[PDB]
Amino acid sequence: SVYDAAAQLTADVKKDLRDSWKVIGSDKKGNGVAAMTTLFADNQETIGYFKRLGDVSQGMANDKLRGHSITLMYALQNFIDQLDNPDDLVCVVEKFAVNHITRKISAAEFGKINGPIKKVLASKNFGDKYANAWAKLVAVVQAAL
Amino acid sequence: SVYDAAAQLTADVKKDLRDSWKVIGSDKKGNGVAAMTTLFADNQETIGYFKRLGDVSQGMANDKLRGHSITLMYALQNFIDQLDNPDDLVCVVEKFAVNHITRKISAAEFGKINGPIKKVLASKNFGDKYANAWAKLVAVVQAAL
Ligand code: HEM
Ligand code: HEM
Repeated sequence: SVYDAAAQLTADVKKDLRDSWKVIGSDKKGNGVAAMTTLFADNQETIGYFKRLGDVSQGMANDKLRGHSITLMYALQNFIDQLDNPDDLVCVVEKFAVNHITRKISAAEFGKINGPIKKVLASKNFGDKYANAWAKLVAVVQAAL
Repeated sequence: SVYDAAAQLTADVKKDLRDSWKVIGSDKKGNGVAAMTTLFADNQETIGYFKRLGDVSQGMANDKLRGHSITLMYALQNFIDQLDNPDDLVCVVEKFAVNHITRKISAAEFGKINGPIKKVLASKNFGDKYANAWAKLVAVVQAAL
């Protein structure tokens, strides 16, 4: 359950999420687009869910993809800001899940974002310990789908 | 259209938006809920769009309403952060409008949020000058609906 998954965010996990976000979240447009382009490159099967975005290979030059990418980063910002209060983190995660559930995005499908995040982190010199921390946060969302 | 509305965001308007957000955005949960409960109190008919939230009379204590309220504030955070680049502001505003268009929320209906925002600003001692600035930001979104 989402309530049990949120309890998995231990002290050190929260600290690593914050320290890495301080860097990653500093360039929401660049890192957001990088995450999406990587998702579409490593998992082409997901492109179907984003038909409204148009030609996703244009990257930064595609206004719709750019708008979506920047916006995606503010959801992560939201999650990070709620780490201090589990009750708030949970209500924000379930709120976030509503539209993804409507789109029939499964926990397994959502988990495909882990790869892209790990690569963005690595490009900023954040290794496996950080990727694992982020996978735990993604797991809270997966529990709500 | 959205670009033209964005043109009404002059240097002084952006300055007042940023200065007031520095305060309003510092308590997203508190001010987000205040805005929503004020919307429901002054325009009860808008509750028709929020059946999923349940008993909105519970206010802050309602987890779904609290989740939505906090999340609403990150959309404004996004807008404020993109003020210095019209190209990014416009793509984020058009991205934001998509789900609201699907919900059949007209520009006139969306405009009902102006009163609640004006009241939230006044609670922090930000007068008409600031309320007018925010109405102009809301107008940019209205142009996309
Ligand atoms: C870290 C992971 C992710 C974050 C933070 C995220 C964030 C968001 C946000 C904030 C929105 C806009 C609000 C909404 O409509 O719900 C959105 C839209 C969307 N998301 Fe997610 N998302 C993530 C991963 C995914 C994945 C893995 C998929 C599909 C495999 C997905 C598919 C969608 C779709 C199709 C839209 C609508 C795109 C459009 O037409 O503009 N998301 N997401
Ligand atoms: C400055 C004003 C507003 C902001 C920043 C805002 C922000 C948001 C955000 C970020 C979401 C979540 C993503 C999505 O599903 O689109 C959302 C959802 C929603 N918004 Fe807006 N919104 C605003 C005003 C309004 C107004 C005035 C209405 C209707 C009178 C409205 C009705 C909705 C509804 C029904 C949802 C889904 C609620 C749920 O079931 O969780 N919004 N809005």
